Amino acid sequence: GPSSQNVTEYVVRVPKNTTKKYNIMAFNAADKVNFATWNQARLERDLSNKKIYQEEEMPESGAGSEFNRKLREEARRKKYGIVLKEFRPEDQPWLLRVNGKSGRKFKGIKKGGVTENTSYYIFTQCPDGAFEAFPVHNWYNFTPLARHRTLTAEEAEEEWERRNKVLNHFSIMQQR
Amino acid sequence: QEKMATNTVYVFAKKDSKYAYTGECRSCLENSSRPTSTIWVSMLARGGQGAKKSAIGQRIVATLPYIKQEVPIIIVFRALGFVSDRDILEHIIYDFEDPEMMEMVKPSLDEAFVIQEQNVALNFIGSRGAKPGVTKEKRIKYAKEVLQKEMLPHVGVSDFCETKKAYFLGYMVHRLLLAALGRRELDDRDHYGNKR
Amino acid sequence: LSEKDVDPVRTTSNDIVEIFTVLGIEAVRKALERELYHVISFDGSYVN
Amino acid sequence: FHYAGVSAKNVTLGVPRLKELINISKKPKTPSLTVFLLGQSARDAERAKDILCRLEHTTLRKVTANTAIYYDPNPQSTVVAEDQEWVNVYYEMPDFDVARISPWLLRVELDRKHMTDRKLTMEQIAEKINAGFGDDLNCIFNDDNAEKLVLRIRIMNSDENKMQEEEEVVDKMDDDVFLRCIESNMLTDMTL
Amino acid sequence: PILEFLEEWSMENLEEISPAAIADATKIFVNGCWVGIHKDPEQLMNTLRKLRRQMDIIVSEVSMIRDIREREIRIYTDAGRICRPLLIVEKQKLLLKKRHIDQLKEREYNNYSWQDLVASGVVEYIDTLEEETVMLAMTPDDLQEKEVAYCSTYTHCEIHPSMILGVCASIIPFPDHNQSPRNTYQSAMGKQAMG
Amino acid sequence: IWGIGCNP
Amino acid sequence: AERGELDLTGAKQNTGVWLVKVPKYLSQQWAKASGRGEVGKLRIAKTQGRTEVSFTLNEDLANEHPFVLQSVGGQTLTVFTESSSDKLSLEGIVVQRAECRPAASENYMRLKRLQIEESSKPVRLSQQLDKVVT
Amino acid sequence: EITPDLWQEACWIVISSYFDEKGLVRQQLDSFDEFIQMSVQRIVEDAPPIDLQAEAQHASGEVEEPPRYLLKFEQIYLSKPTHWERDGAPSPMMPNEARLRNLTYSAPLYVDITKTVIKEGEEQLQTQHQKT
Amino acid sequence: VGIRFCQECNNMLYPKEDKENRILLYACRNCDYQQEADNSCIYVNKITHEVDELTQIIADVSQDPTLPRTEDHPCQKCGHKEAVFFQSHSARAEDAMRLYYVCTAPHCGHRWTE
Ligand SMILES: [Zn+2]
Ligand SMILES: [Zn+2]
Repeated sequence: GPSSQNVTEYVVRVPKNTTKKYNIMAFNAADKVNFATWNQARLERDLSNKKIYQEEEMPESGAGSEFNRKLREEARRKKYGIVLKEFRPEDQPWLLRVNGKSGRKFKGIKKGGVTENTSYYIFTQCPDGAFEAFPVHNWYNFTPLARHRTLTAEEAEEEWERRNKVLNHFSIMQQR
Repeated sequence: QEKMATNTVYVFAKKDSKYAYTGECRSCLENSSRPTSTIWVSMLARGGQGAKKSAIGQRIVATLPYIKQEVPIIIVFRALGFVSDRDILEHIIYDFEDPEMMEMVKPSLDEAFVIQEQNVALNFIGSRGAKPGVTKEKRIKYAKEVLQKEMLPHVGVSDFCETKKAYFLGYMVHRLLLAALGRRELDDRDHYGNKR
Repeated sequence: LSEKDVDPVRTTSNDIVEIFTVLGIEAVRKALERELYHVISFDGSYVN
Repeated sequence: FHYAGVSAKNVTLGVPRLKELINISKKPKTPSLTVFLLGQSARDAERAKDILCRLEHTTLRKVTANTAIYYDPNPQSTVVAEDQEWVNVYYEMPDFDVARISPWLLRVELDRKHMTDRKLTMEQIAEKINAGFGDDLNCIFNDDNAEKLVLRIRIMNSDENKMQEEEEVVDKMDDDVFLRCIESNMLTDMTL
Repeated sequence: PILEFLEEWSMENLEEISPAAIADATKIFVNGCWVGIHKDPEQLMNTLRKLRRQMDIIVSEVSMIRDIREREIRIYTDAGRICRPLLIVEKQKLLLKKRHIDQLKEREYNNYSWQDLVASGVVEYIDTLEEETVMLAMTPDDLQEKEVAYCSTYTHCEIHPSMILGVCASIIPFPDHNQSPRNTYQSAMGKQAMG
Repeated sequence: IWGIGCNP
Repeated sequence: AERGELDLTGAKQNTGVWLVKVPKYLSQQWAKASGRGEVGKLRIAKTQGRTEVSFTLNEDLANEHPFVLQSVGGQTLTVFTESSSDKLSLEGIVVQRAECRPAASENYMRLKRLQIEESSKPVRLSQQLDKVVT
Repeated sequence: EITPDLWQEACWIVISSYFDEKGLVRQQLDSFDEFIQMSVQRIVEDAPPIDLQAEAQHASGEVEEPPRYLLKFEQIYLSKPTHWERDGAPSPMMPNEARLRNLTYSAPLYVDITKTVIKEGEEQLQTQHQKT
Repeated sequence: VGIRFCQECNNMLYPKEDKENRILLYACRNCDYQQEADNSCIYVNKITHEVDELTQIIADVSQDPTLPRTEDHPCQKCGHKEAVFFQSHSARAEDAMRLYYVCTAPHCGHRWTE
């Protein structure tokens, strides 16, 4: 039939600007990602700066230095280090939470290696029958986090002190 | 002045050291700046005997720069963000079909089975770090900085290069495991290929 | 030396400390003389 | 470097040996011992071989071809096809079965070349293992006629029962981990 | 430039690599950084060597090493690597031919020099690491010519074996007829001579 | 320089 | 329905998309005008048991690009877009990967050398000065 | 065009070409040339720009009122070896004069520096200092 | 023998015995998934480690210029005369000077030891 010798040729279109930027979402094959159960999802910038960058300067900042003491306090903190960095969301990883808290959580990180000598484009079918190419603004590799009980850091330190766990570890996990 | 080559992985065997095989890599930031920082991946000898120690046998440890105490390797991989055991082994062992290498990796996985959180691993690295750590938040950020810059600089120093560092660390471990199995010969310090 | 069919009289170890713990100080005098004579005379050289 | 092959032994000579004797080092670089045979053992090479065997340290690891830890719920089940015959023979008149049978099994294959070179006996090895671990280990040994020498080891039947009403949920090493530790200890320090 | 070329020549980057695929492909290290893997190693190695011999993208000092048993290709652009020039052998025939030595012989008023020899691809610089992958012939005519088969795959040839000696040992006449410690002692004494 | 039993 | 919700309609429709790695000269030629709505034509010819993919450069643009396919079974890829209205959406799942390679072999190295020289222009070197500055 | 049994002449012709083009001490000279030509300039460019600002001077409203001074080094220049006399008149320094008079054979090193002043006056001025 | 990773958590499965059913179960400590073990072997250690190096040899080594090559030993699979021959090249190979021949010629990739 015609399938054994079909020749398909389509026009290529590259619009100058698109309202929505195009990115790449890559999942590892072993993760067995399935979209049938993806009833809902939440993709947002991370807040890990809570732990290591911001609102960590909450209490000492609003303690209440004033007057000459205020001037000295601000100048002293600034000159002590090199002005702590705050939230600049566009340069931070992405957090994905599928089906709320019940479903799996993935973390996407921008591909550090830039494509100074390469570009990536995506071809999508359209009713007009011409391929459309959109540049890849960013590449993200998402990796899942198990929805299992997580050891507390303090408890983890206590357990690690007993590095020689002669007793079965599985029972220890059950106890936690 | 002759020096040992930088940005390369060399595996040696030291009899006196408790580690049966030690693999060292001295990394420089493309010779542009900073002193050369050496990161050692070592395998403890099976000579040490205990009910748990003999069962685990050889256990891999890593001497990260500016961390006083030896850190189990699985913990380092989790600190880079690869939490899952399968993914860590994917980086360390390139072909899962071979049983012997997986057997070598199993004890180190068991040693680090307590820590399953990236943040917890970072905190542990900071806590055992030589520089003092006041709080958990400070320790985590400090250890993250150490991993980002001090360890394996030539692979990357910024720009979210954790995957590259993970692959190169896994290569170091892969070479150490191959040396322990005997599939690759231990490197020779006198070879003038190594002596820039 | 205790094992059967091993000559207790002539069996000797090269370690002088073992000779001291097992056989005594005079035995070590003789054994140390023997070992030093061996190292000196291996090349054929002679010392009185 | 320039000794001779006549010695057929590692020998420290020259300046390093002089330093060892002078400093009276506790550990010589090459400790050595010359054994002179008393009587007929000196005359006959075979008797000398017997004395050699008596004087040379031999462990299970030297004579063991390979070790495998299996899980067999029923000894009669004989998960390994080969051991079916001798396990059935032993359990025709089972010993220590009344206490219990431990499900985890340690199976050790001994190289015949090494076994005959050191002139060890399967019954002898079984006795030594039984004495070393008391009744905590139960050993089953093949006949020498069998092409493959097999030694089957299980945890203590009394220990498997625990012989205790309370039973203690401590469950140290369960049984598999304990069996691995036993294997390592046997290989390293059997001193057959 | 080498990294750019490697990206052109079908080298998958580590970031884009599926972890399973690494096992069956060679790893490409440039200055000690694992850039990526290549599915077909020999074609890439030949292309890199061609580029170096034409001095297009890869400079002459850059050294490419392929460890066939370990599935690793290492390219070093680092400084401080010690290198010696060697003639190149294709098939069993030296690439250096009479036309080249005729041009060199009239080195004056022909502006043909060692750089022209390097650019022509007749000679190449080889460091020790690459020396481990190179079959060399001490003397061209003797070893290249067919005889009782020892090696039929010579890849490089020594320009002259006397160039192994240094500046002070080169003044020794008939060095091969002396005891080695005596050559070593003459190297020291020659520094202290008067002239 | 002679042999293994002699000198180097 | 919220700000962080991801429009998975593309996944539900199982829209298939193709990912291609293309060189900088082609992308820069496209970016030169980038507003004419046309850069070339993609021609795919299929035979009994073999398929070939090629791209022709537009004649105006120039003043053959064979495509090599890559297996996508080792990694699952999807494309998602962040709308300017803060409405994230999924366009489709990647079902095929391809690479675009230059046709010229040697003369293409000339253009590569020109690109290398252009990239080396910002590199600054120490300058020799004949007369000491007063 | 093979060279059979004429090899003794040919090998020494190619060796002579090597030694004519590249001297015996080429390694030291080439390394130093790389240092001066590339490494010095790269070290200058690699250094981070100097950022300076006042410590809340004048205790006023201080809405970023302290000026910001930014310095960026560029375009390093080297002169030929020069010896300045007691009179202060520059003059070229020949090597033998350096040996006889115990002088040091050195060359002046000059850098272009760009200084930008940001006083939050809505105007930034980028003065350039040439060959410092 | 082989190590199996759980689907649910992508972590290593450790052996466990169900007392009620006397059935071996590979269960992760982190997650509750349990899997019946078909192999029924937990740990295997080969002290002799008499493992053939024929599997480890790569067919690519035929391309090496430095390896010696013999035309005396023909290839069994295809009959190509040339065959590079090299020794064990392995640490912990005990004492073996066997030559592990590898057939040359493209795509044969045959490794035999005589
Ligand atoms: Zn699981
Ligand atoms: Zn064949």
